[PDB]
Amino acid sequence: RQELESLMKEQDLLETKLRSYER
Amino acid sequence: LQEELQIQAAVAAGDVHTVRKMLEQGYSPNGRDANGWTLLHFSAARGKERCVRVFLEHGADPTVKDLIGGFTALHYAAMHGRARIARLMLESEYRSDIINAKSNDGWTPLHVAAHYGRDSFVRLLLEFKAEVDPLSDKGTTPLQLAIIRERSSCVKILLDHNANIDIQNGFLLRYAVIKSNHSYCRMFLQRGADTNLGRLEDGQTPLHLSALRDDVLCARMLYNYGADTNTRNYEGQTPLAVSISISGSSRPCLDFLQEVTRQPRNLQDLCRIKIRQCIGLQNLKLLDELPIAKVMKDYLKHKFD
Amino acid sequence: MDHKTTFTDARIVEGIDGEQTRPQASPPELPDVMK
Amino acid sequence: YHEFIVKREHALTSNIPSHVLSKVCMYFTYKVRYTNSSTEIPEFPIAPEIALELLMAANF
Repeated sequence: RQELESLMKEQDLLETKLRSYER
Repeated sequence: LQEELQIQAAVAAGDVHTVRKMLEQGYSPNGRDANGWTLLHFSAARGKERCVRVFLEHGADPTVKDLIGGFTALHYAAMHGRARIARLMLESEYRSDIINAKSNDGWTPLHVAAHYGRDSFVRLLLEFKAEVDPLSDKGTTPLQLAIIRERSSCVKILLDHNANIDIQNGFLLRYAVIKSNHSYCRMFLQRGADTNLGRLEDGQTPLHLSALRDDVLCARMLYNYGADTNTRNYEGQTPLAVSISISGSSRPCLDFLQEVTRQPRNLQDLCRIKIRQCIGLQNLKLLDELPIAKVMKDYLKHKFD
Repeated sequence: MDHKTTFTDARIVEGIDGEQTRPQASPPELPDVMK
Repeated sequence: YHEFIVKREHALTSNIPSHVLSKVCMYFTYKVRYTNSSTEIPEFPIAPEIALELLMAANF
């Protein structure tokens, strides 16, 4: 369901941004 | 230029004796690098607990949000499961300003801890009375982050602290059905998740999706806990109508749905439903305080199912 | 198209207040848990 | 086919105070009528105050 896809997009973004300091 | 480079290295090395020396001589603990990171951000991310404590003692502000997310030092502690560093910051005079602080996109420390499955850090935040269901900028609560990374233990902890199991009108049951996680489905049912909520986009219920995926075990658990067989989605289909958009019979899921969508269920279960609705599906320990027999209450709690 | 004693479908032919009200058509104080 | 009696085929769905037996009967009718039928099954209303007793009665 596209319901999950956006939620997973959001958790993608959480991980990207927390880890950005070494990127 | 020397002093900021030297205090940094003392922290990264864990040389806390130096850090206390420079603070006594007037070096302020409150500058920022180009990412907005303070020494409390650096100290928390690298796990340097002793450095963290002394920085606080000399006025280091833990509320500062970095320039790359609006994350606080407590967010980066939440990420790496650094409970002890976090417990220091939560014992400081800034507890109520940091405990629920939101990043730019609305993630609190509890959001971060639940997402990474940091049990201790989740108990920590609830120990200091963090809000259990803060909303992200997309409407997401921490439990939902826990749910979708399948951090079962943090799921169990948040539900135990009264996280809304029915968030976004039954999304936890939706998740269990979409993934066919029957353990999750059974656990959310035994904990009282309401089975008769439709998603606000397409009005689908858990029973509806337990038919889109011909999962008879999900369909059965939902019905057995009282999912309504004639509720209709936004396109008018009942749950059985959904299984008929695939039709072709010959499968236990529509065979079960047929047998329950025509014969109205027992009066013993119809009274179970109304009593549990009257008493409230999230207040079902009030049933132990009722004037009935064990067998009767056993039936009420769906214990022997 | 469809005393101290008391139904059926439908004539007062009755071998024992159309002239919506359906086959489905003291209790003590409910305990405090169901209030 | 207080007191009451009905088609034994209605009571095939199975002389407890009056209020209980009153509706235990209304159920038998509603069951058969909507059993194996071709329309949406309306709600069988159960008032909360009689509900705990109607459950104990329903050995169904």
